Amino acid sequence: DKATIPSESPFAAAEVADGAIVVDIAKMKYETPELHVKVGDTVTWINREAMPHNVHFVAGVLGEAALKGPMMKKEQAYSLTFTEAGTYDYHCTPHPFMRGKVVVE
Ligand SMILES: [Cu+2]
Repeated sequence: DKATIPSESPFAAAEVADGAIVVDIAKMKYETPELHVKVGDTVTWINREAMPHNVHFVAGVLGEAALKGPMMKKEQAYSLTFTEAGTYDYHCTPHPFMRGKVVVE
């Protein structure tokens, strides 16, 4: 698989690690819709609004199966550690017009 999941459950925004590469979600948008990180980096999305959101990668892009992350409520977070270079598109399952990508280099 090209990503590791540190926590299968969402966790509190206060529990996000110190060296965290944060993407905020607010106003029905991923605030950094094109993020560039390097191999081995953990990206953490934090939902800043009351409407629940997640990140969903379809099958074949991070692994054989789709990775449909858990719904994050307000001030909850979810992390993915990327282990292989490439461009990984994602969207929000209930809100497919919300789209972003992680370019791992
Ligand atoms: Cu959403």
